[PDB]
Amino acid sequence: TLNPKAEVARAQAALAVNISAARGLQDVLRTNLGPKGTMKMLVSGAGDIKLTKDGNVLLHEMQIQHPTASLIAKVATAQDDITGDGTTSNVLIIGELLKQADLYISEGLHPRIITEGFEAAKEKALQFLEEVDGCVVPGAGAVEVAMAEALIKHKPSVKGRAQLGVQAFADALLIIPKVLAQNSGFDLQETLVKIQAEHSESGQLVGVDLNTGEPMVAAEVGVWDNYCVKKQLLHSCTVIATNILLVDEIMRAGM
Amino acid sequence: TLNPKAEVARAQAALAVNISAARGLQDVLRTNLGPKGTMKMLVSGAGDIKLTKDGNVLLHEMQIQHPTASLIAKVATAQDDITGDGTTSNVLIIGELLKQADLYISEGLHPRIITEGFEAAKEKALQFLEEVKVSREMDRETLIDVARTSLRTKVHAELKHKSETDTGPNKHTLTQIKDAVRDGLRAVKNAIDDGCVVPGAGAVEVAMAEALIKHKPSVKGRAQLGVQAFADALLIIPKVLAQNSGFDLQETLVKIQAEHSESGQLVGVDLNTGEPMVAAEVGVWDNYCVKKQLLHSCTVIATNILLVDEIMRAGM
Amino acid sequence: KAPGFAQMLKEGAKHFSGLEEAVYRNIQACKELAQTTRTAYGPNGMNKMVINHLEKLFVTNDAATILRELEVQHPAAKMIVMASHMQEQEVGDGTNFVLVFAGALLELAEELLRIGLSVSEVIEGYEIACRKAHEILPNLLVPGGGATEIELAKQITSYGETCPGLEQYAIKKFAEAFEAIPRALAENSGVKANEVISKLYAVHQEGNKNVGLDIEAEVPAVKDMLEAGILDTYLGKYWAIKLATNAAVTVLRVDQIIMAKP
Amino acid sequence: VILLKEGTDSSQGIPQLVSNISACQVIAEAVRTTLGPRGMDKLIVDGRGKATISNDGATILKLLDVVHPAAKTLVDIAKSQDAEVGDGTTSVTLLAAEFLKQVKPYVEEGLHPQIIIRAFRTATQLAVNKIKEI
Amino acid sequence: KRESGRKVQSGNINAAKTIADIIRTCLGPKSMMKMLLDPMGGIVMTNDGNAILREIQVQHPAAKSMIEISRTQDEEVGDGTTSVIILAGEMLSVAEHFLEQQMHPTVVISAYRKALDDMISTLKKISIPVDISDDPQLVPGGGASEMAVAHALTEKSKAMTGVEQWPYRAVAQALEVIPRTLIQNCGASTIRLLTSLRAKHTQENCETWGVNGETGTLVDMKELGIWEPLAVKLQTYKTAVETAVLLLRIDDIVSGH
Amino acid sequence: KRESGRKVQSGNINAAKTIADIIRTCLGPKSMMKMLLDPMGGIVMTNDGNAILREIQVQHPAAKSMIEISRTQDEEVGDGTTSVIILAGEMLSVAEHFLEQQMHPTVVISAYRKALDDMISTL
Amino acid sequence: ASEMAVAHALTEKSKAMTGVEQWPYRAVAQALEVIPRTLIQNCGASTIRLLTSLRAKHTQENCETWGVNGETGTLVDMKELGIWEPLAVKLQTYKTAVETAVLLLRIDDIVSGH
Ligand SMILES: Nc1ncnc2c1ncn2[C@@H]1O[C@H](COP(=O)(O)OP(=O)(O)O)[C@@H](O)[C@H]1O
Ligand SMILES: Nc1ncnc2c1ncn2[C@@H]1O[C@H](COP(=O)(O)OP(=O)(O)O)[C@@H](O)[C@H]1O
Ligand SMILES: Nc1ncnc2c1ncn2[C@@H]1O[C@H](COP(=O)(O)OP(=O)(O)O)[C@@H](O)[C@H]1O
Ligand SMILES: Nc1ncnc2c1ncn2[C@@H]1O[C@H](COP(=O)(O)OP(=O)(O)O)[C@@H](O)[C@H]1O
Ligand SMILES: Nc1ncnc2c1ncn2[C@@H]1O[C@H](COP(=O)(O)OP(=O)(O)O)[C@@H](O)[C@H]1O
Repeated sequence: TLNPKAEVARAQAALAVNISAARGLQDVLRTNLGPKGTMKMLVSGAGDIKLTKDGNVLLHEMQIQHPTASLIAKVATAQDDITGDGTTSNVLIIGELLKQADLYISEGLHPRIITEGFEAAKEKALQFLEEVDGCVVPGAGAVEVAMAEALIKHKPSVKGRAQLGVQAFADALLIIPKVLAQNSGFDLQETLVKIQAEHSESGQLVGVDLNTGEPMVAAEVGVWDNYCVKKQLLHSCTVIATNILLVDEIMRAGM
Repeated sequence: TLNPKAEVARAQAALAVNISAARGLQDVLRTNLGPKGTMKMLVSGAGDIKLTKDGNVLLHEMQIQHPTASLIAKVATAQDDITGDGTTSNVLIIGELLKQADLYISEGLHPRIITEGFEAAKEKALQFLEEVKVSREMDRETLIDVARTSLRTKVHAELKHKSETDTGPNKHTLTQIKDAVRDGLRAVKNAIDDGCVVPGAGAVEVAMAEALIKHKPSVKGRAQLGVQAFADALLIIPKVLAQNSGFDLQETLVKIQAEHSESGQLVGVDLNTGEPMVAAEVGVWDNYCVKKQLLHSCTVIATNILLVDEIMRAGM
Repeated sequence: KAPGFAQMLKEGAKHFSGLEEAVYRNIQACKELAQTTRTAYGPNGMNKMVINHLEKLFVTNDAATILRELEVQHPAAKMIVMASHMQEQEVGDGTNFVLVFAGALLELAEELLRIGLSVSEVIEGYEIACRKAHEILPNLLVPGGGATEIELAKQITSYGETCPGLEQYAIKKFAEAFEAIPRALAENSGVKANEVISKLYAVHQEGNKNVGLDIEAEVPAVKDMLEAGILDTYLGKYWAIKLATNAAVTVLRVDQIIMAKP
Repeated sequence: VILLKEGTDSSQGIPQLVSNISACQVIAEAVRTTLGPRGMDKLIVDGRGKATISNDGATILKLLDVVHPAAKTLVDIAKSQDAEVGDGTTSVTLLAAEFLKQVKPYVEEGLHPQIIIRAFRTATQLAVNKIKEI
Repeated sequence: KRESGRKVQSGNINAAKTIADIIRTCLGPKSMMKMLLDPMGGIVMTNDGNAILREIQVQHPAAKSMIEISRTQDEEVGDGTTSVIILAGEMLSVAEHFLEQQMHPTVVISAYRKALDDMISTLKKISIPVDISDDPQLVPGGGASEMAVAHALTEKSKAMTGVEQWPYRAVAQALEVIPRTLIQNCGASTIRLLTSLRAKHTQENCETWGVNGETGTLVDMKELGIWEPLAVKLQTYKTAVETAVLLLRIDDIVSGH
Repeated sequence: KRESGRKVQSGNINAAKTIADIIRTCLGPKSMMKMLLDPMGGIVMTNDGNAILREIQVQHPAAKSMIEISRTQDEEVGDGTTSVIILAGEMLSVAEHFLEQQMHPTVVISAYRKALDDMISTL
Repeated sequence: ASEMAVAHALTEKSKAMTGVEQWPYRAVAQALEVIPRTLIQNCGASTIRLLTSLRAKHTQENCETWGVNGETGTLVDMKELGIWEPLAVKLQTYKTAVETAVLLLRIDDIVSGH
């Protein structure tokens, strides 16, 4: 049942292809997150060399083989023009969101149910920023570690199965404090468990110390991010991770 | 780095070989869990047919091609010798324990850290089992609920020269009923000897999993990753009961998990309805030694298989 | 047929997997660059039968002429070659110092990465040792013949032994990188290099500074570079140790070579 | 994909020296039989088919123009001996290849090339001193 | 060269069914996306049924007729292009009668045309007027119109004496695809809700008890304003039946200039 | 048939090193397990260093010497046998000074025998 | 602890070892570190971080203590934890490792014949 010069993946393999591309693009850019992160080279072919950790230059100027990954590359061009930062971490959350979604989709869960959990967690995630553009927010993954604990302590209001999408959004935000521990040369699990276990009977921030690997209050050291960056990050990752999950089939338009 | 006429798997891929075998053996036996589960055939080759759901028979009498999976079959033999029940649920938890551990091992976590979490989750899960068990007196009304719960999992919900209901017409049918009676008698034996019984339909697994998640680290910080893996492993039992009954795997588990109140509340999977169901009210009761030996058997084998670093040929 | 190549999604470039040690491969391209010029180091340097692009035969031992005629296409090697071109600015010597020293820093870095030490921690040690070398070099015109390379290595090795933490591993290897230069002079003169290092360290242990390798085929002993009149320039060693470390650190900071298109 | 050579053929160490020693003996064999007055002749043919018969070592090397790198060293050295003197090109060509042949097994046994150079520079000056004295 | 016999009708079914299987999930508010790989690597994740088939180059003539009819539907009517192709493909996907039972196409066409006249008669009964001051006739969407019409044919087929009763009932079950895809995109159980959905139309009123495209559960169309026009459904069923009747009448695909 | 030259010492090192890499993780109270595929498809999940090497087939004679020396240890001392093979494999694993530096084994052996007298005194 | 304690003695004693034998003499000291390298690898703790700090303790503090805990993975004094092993087992374990390595190093030709 097919015509000549035509191909289409009717089953869920279209997601396995798009999910595999995001995981591959995740592993590439995660090494250049932060100051301790490594640099990427940009060979123009004619002999020119350009080193840069900026994710937008590694997505706008560089060429990508996978067609699906080129979509996420255009997103970084949009993320750069509005805020000017957060293009690398935007790609990590998309890969980890799609990674956690594949874990539940293999269990027979529909993709549309997962996207409804992201829209609920995203609206709760934005409200957490207002509690913690003259406004700034902490860094070192302190917001991600805090929003992850906040989303876990929040039940749905539309259906119960959206609880799984909220869990995927919670574990997806933790990739930033996870990657910062990898680039600094520290264990991924020890660093996250320390900052996540640190709790007190007061509003307390906590982040990753890139030099020591121990917890760190970002306010007591001078590590601050922007409000629009984290705001656009949640709105950007949720939109693209959603749309990539809604792709049911991949058809070649005469390729 | 090896001698001729031999082979060695040096890197961590040797562990993935054992995880893949348990995952495969999980998918084989999950279809015969509970009354609504399917049956498996045992073709002896000579021409004898045999149908049965007893996991001990599907592992002891059925020879397994994979070398690693034959080890778990020997444990099902040992599991059947003590309690006589839970061999199928033992393999499903082992398959999910090693499955959840691979998610963290791929992130660079050592196996020995995960196994220490299982030992902590076991003690917490073992203490919670003492609270859920019902030490009521064993009467004919109670043992009927135990015998029905044990016999439904081996018959067609209806039970030479006479019909099967004359307690059979065929040879294999008599062997199937002989196994169900021995499993039913041992189930009533355990409930009488061990006067305590526990609810069924995955109500204990759902309650213990909620207790482990509500348990901060006490032996090591990273040990909680194994506790989380142990929690998710226990939920495979209600998940499989929803699959075999033909209902959604996720809707069933989420409903029974949402049941919360300011009182003792243990709900299970209704195979005919799919909604939550208090297993103690409707008359579904499991033994205390069955769930007790599962935690002791699942943790030991899932631990030892994780500690396997290399697979060497001893002159093979 | 799956499983195909892992971590290959950018123009099908040769992306070495985690087992293939992508960092180890860019280092091998720099080690091969040193062997092409390690033999030309010193008064007994071996000549190179260079064939010009005009099919002209030239026999020379100059490093700048070897690299100018050797079309170096690997980018990881171009960085060290760019340091040699930057070496020509502010000084007109010490070119092979950049090739031999940087090749030893990267070659010795593999011994650290193989243990499991992070590349970001290796860079911090070389940057600390380079800053420490610039403080010791005034205390040493400076002696030549590998004399400063052993004393500067001896002074830096002691700093790493008393410095606790992980930076001592890369600081100690920074000292062993200096030993490659006497090893180059000894190998090009037909002498067991390990015997030269053993003697050069003994006389320096007794405080006999300004002692270098006695260039001789039938005498593997050592002599004083001051009495013989062999002397090197301070700025030649200063800018060489600086540019060589930046070239090595710049290569270590890179972990993946990716193609592009305008 | 990304390689260092990419057409740049290069070999180093003992195999390169041994390769040049054998290539130099080829130039010796081309002028080995022409040594002396009664030496055997050599027939050389150009591109046009014109023949050339001569037992002079200098005239033979001019017509060969061997493309091997190591062989060009002897030819340019022998050509200079012809321009300066016009005689002795065969003796210079044979002795050079013979100095290389005798030290060939020592080069294979791990003897450094630089130690060999100190012997030729030393033995040569002793020989030049013995000629003038005798 | 030339293809004739049952090979033609069996091929036109696979073609029209293949074109319909592509855009099954692009129906409703939960329209799943489709990734079209351009030859130059360009990708568009659009979810519009018109633009998808517009760019997909096909070779089968039957598939082109199924596409060109939807294009003509798009101009006369700005909606219902995706439903024409799904229904026309589902009406043709019932090949049990064409090959296994060897029913002539003229017998089925008599049944499809008879169902079309009855399908139209059933819509106008469940219609509802409009106060446009605030054809003025709407119908209950969300699968309610499909399941309502299917109940009428299943009851009307009981008095259908003849062999045409079997394909007459199959057209009714083919209309269930519209709530089937809407339930599939929501992620709910298709059989469980579609089973309970058909029971509601039997006992309760047929003008309501459709499907919720946003929630996934059943809901009445009086409480949710998903009321669609009447002319869109009439031209949708009329075009799907006339398109299915067209391709079934094709029994010989031949060349010639 | 036979082996000669530098291939022997580097070959004996890889054989002794390979036998030690098997039981590197069999040390301590948190020792790791090993999977031994029997010829009949069976498995033994032992974690004893003596039992593992006893059941493994070895082709190199250097491995037979390492194993036979471990058995002599068990007769005298039923403990610390796993430490012998690991140290013997690590002491031999330093092939930089052995071949790449072109040192003679007598130079290495004189240093290993000098350290042994110092290791004994320090203990 | 006994491995790291002995290794510090050789590394400090090799400073006065004039000759080429100092290099393999120090390599034997680094080989003793493999024993705690495996005890730390099994527990799962970081090998480089603890083994680095472990060697620093032997330099400053007394070498008779400050070993490694195989169960917990952290450092601990052997005076506080009864992991004390006999002397005859370690001396014979050290001689048999060196005597075995000296043996295989003395092999240069695997010959066949009877
Ligand atoms: N000195 C630092 N310490 C800890 N975290 C940092 C530091 N610098 C940057 N980060 C983290 O790295 C992330 C990425 O930062 P940046 O490189 O500016 O954006 P991008 O990676 O998108 O280019 C930020 O979310 C920030 O929290
Ligand atoms: N009537 C029932 N309703 C719900 N769950 C049941 C019922 N009967 C058995 N189960 C569940 O099936 C699981 C397996 O039971 P059983 O067949 O006795 O053991 P095994 O599968 O190991 O032979 C038990 O954990 C129990 O919770
Ligand atoms: N006569 C000599 N004796 C000993 N060492 C020398 C002698 N001449 C040069 N060297 C050493 O060789 C090294 C390289 O010298 P030079 O050739 O001038 O620089 P480059 O190799 O960069 O061109 C110097 O560091 C110097 O110590
Ligand atoms: N809000 C809604 N809730 C449920 N179903 C809807 C809703 N809106 C549209 N639909 C369904 O989607 C189908 C397609 O509608 P429409 O997009 O107008 O036509 P087309 O898809 O042909 O352009 C209709 O049959 C209708 O039943
Ligand atoms: N509780 C412990 N803590 C730390 N190290 C231990 C402990 N128990 C044993 N070891 C170490 O394990 C090594 C091997 O011990 P043992 O098993 O008795 O000998 P073998 O491995 O030869 O059978 C010993 O050298 C000892 O240092």
